[PDB]
Amino acid sequence: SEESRESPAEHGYYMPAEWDSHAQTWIGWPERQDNWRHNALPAQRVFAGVAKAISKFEPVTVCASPAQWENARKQLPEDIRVVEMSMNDSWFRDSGPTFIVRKRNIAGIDWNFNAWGGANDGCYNDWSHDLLVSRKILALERIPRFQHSMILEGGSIHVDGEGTCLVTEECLLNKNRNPHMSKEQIEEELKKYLGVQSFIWLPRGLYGDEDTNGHIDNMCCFARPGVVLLSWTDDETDPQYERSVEALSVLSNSIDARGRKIQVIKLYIPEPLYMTEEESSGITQDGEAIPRLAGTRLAASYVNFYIANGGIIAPQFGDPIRDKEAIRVLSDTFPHHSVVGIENAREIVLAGGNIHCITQQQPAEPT
Ligand SMILES: [Cl-]
Ligand SMILES: [Cl-]
Ligand SMILES: [Cl-]
Ligand SMILES: [Mg+2]
Ligand code: NA
Ligand code: NA
Ligand code: NA
Repeated sequence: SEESRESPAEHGYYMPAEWDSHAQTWIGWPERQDNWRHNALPAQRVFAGVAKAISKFEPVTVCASPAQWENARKQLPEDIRVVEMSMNDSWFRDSGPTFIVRKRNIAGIDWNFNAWGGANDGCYNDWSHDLLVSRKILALERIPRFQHSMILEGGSIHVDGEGTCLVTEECLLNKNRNPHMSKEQIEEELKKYLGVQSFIWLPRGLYGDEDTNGHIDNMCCFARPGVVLLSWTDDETDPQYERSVEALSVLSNSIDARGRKIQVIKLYIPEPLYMTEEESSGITQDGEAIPRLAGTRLAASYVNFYIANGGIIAPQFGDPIRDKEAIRVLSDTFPHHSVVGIENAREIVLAGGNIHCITQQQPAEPT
């Protein structure tokens, strides 16, 4: 697939910050038995709970496969729209479109996609349906579409809506993504497509986040211009510690696109979590996806929350201090939003991501 003849930036578009006004949220529906234990049922109920929480703030559409449409329609309240859509898995932060707006005044970017690392390093062996998800979503809404040839997922990029793009090297410079492109070329395309002017490159993402090779959205995100929330631990024996300290070092020497120094709020990860034998035993091995093994360190961070209209939808991992700390810190950081916790978010992390990874915001169209 080739590139649109003109970029978003050439038409005045840019990607707004996640905390700007939404028209709705898009979410996919999990099903594949070699990624979601017990026929996906525990995860489906958590997805449904996330969708329902977001629906209290703004409209939601859930997309479910032909096989699943009736199941999703039963499991979701009636004010959530459910539409039929083929997909190889349910991570719409990554396979869905990255919306852009201008002051038609909304468009969507359809990045190329390879299941987070392709034939030799990706999470499953067929992403043919996933390749059409963005086209189908934008067609459903009648929103124009820019197409890129470069591989990218929405979970790998974060913006402040003021010209800054926060990314990780571990992901976007990985040879499993766009090995034909340099760092500078990748920057130029993101300027052209996101409407950004400058970058903050963290070297690495969250420890344990092998699915995505260190997506930024599981490591660090903006809370508002000039302020980030960073996954943190004080425990020097956790391999997360050296990643967090290194990110802190970079951020505390970083300037945003408008010349601000970055202030960092630490958001402590839960006490380390590991997949149980009982969890792993509910997952099939059909030779189509990466294995899910007992003992794996879960890539769990409260940074993988989602911002909706007046709501923050945050994971809860069962940790008897870090869950409530995360709710408090987020409540203080977003004092005009209601902070909602989602219990059993572990069910999503077992499969490689969390709340932010299963959502994709559709901005309100400026008038
Ligand atoms: Cl209800
Ligand atoms: Cl400011
Ligand atoms: Cl694993
Ligand atoms: Mg795409
Ligand atoms: Na892991
Ligand atoms: Na990967
Ligand atoms: Na063990």
